[PDB]
Amino acid sequence: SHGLEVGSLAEVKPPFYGVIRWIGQPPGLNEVLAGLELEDECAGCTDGTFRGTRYFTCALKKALFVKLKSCRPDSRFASLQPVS
Repeated sequence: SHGLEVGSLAEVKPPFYGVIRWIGQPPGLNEVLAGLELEDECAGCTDGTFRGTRYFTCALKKALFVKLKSCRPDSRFASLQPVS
């Protein structure tokens, strides 16, 4: 959504911020998910696994899986203009 890819800085509007580490469609779902690596550990978060299956690897308790169509480029950085 909006040309998000792995490595993109994303936002899921209290907005959450994470870097997309994985995009795909787990078995059982009919929608594409983004697996986000968040900056800090979070309660309902894994180390890159979703419903038991591993999709990427990150530090303990930093992986959050959401619907890709719920993601937007991280607005904190979207307005950043370059040097001249």
